Amino acid sequence: SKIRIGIVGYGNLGRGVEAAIQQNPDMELVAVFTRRDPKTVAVKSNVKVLHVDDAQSYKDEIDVMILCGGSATDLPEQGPYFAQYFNTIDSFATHARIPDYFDAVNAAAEQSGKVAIISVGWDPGLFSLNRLLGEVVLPVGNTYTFWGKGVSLGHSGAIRRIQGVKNAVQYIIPIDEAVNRVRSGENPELSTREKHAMECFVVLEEGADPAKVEHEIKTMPNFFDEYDTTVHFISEEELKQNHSGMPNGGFVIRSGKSDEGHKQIIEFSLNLESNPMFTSSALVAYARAAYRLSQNGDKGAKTVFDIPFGLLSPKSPEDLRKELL
Amino acid sequence: SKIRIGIVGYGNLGRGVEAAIQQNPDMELVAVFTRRDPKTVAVKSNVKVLHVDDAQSYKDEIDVMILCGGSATDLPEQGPYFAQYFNTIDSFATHARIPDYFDAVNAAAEQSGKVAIISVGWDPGLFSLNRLLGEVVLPVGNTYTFWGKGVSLGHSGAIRRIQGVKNAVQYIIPIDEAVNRVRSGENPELSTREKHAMECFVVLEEGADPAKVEHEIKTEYDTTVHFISEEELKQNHSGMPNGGFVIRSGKSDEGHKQIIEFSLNLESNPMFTSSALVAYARAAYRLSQNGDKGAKTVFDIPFGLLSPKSPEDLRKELL
Ligand SMILES: NC(=O)c1ccc[n+]([C@@H]2O[C@H](COP(=O)([O-])OP(=O)(O)OC[C@H]3O[C@@H](n4cnc5c(N)ncnc54)[C@H](OP(=O)(O)O)[C@@H]3O)[C@@H](O)[C@H]2O)c1
Ligand SMILES: NC(=O)c1ccc[n+]([C@@H]2O[C@H](COP(=O)([O-])OP(=O)(O)OC[C@H]3O[C@@H](n4cnc5c(N)ncnc54)[C@H](OP(=O)(O)O)[C@@H]3O)[C@@H](O)[C@H]2O)c1
Repeated sequence: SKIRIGIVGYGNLGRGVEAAIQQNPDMELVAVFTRRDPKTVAVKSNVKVLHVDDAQSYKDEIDVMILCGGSATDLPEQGPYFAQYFNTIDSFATHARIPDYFDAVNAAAEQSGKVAIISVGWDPGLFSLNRLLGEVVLPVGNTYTFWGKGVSLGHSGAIRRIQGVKNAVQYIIPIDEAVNRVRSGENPELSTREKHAMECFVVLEEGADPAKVEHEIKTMPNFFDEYDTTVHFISEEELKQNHSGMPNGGFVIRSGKSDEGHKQIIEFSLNLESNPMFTSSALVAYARAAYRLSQNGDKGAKTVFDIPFGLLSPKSPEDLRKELL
Repeated sequence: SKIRIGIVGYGNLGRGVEAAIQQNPDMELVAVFTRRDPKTVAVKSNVKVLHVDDAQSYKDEIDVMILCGGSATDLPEQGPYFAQYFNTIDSFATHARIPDYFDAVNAAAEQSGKVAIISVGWDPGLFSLNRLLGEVVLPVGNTYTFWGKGVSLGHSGAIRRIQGVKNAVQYIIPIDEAVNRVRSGENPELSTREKHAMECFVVLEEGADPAKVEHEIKTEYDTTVHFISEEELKQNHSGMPNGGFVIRSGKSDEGHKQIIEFSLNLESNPMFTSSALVAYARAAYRLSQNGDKGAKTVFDIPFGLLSPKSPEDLRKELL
């Protein structure tokens, strides 16, 4: 039969998973599980909308639960909770807390005999796999990760907090010259300041002083003061017209040398019109591998490092060798 | 204790494994096995050089045997042979022939209980993994593979068989415009002539006829033949540089364009491939420790088994 999927949480990732399901005909969406009153939440797919408290009664109805909650607060609770009852996938993205989150999920999943793949997505996720592949294939070398262009919600909210700002969108952008230095094999040391520029689109409150606001943004400790920062004062119409998308991506580059001195460059990049749609497409693919692992009697927390790529595909191992190898 | 590696075949890849072992201090190179008289093959590492007939006797001395032979010429026999006695890695590159190769290796390795990872390298290998990932994450879209600019080792050796060719080096070269159309998200339709050019640098035998040699070379790609001196071929055409691109251009179910690109730029094609074989050798050793057997492809190898670092350390440092 089809692999049965549940969504927990109906935000951008949640919508992204519904859409990915449409691209993965071996998968069926069963229900969306929300913390909000379900009588009140509409979902584009028109499947059953249920409160998170009904989820346990769906244990025999759902093969993999895709957890589409936020990393700061939603996932720390929801990851361990849902891994008690289902195989799970999530996008947990706070790198520093990965080890603690893994341990928490793992406990749950080992107790339940379920597979929980944590931290799926471009970063962590696909960029991670490329960092790892780079260092093993080219052990003598340096890796550089660049992020964006994409919105930084934390920088956008810091701008919004400035008196005289009505609304704002801030973007992190890789610096092309630095990308190019890395591709050349020079192997400089590059900080985050050397790798990215910042660009801010800002709507003033009526009568606000643009010099003062731009001063407060460019001098803000931690957030902007040490980074090449451009500030554009624009209208709400412009922000709505041109800054409503959630584009994202960046680069992963390993520059290394053979033992004889040969420069070898590995470059992996992403250019995404939609961050959530891309992340969620990845989540569904991993869901297929968590289903497979579960059917083989596996259990416990996993990451992208533990998942053979063949299990991501609906194609037979034989057909993969024939078509893609 | 160290992972004990054996090399089978002292050619470009074999020198390349030697070099890659220097970079992987968890591994020790035990011996080079050759079909040539071992007294006549000098190896850079100065490890023991032995004839392939003595390999079976080293069954308990070697954890992974890295098979550095030619895909058409030596691997079809060597791969199944060695997989009777050792965990093996090889670089078998002939895509059309991988199913048969895989079944022949697979039947030896299943019977012996060894792990054999076949077809490890940039393509097949890393490019393959990117083609799979692109289709799995972006099911609606197109995948485009480009090779070069780099020396085509196979084509170069094919031109050297033509009468009146003293020597030659052929290049495969991706057409920049095609790569750029693909990157734009145009999803271009491209013929093979629109993706790659072929460029041959040929040194004629004293006496030969250019027009006859060119005809023989050219008679589906735009292929430019340059007749040059031995000196120019040495100065400017010495390297085995290679590389290429795997791009997946797709769309979300709502129409958003999503592009994934993987690329390589390699000063040494053999050195690179061999660095990959050694990483896989580590994974084969790990699968062997875990009770695994049979033939595997890159598709079957989780990336964490490639690293000498613990799973916990990987999660802390790289994820
Ligand atoms: N690994 C990666 O590369 C990667 C990439 C992108 C994102 N991510 C992660 O994905 C996480 C979620 O991203 P997202 O953009 O989906 O966040 P989001 O849109 O804010 O959704 C998060 C949660 O917010 C709740 N929510 C949605 N709409 C709401 C509303 N109108 N009122 C109140 N609550 C609402 C939902 O839970 P309920 O339905 O239960 O209310 C949803 O599960 C991020 O925190 C990020 O860490 C990871
Ligand atoms: N998967 C990929 O991405 C990828 C990339 C690159 C290459 N490859 C594969 O790698 C294969 C091996 O390539 P290579 O460049 O190492 O080939 P090579 O240099 O031609 O060596 C092949 C064999 O030739 C024998 N040999 C070496 N020097 C010799 C000499 N002077 N006289 C007689 N015999 C000699 C050696 O075995 P003995 O020591 O037993 O004589 C060696 O194993 C190619 O066929 C290609 O398909 C794969």
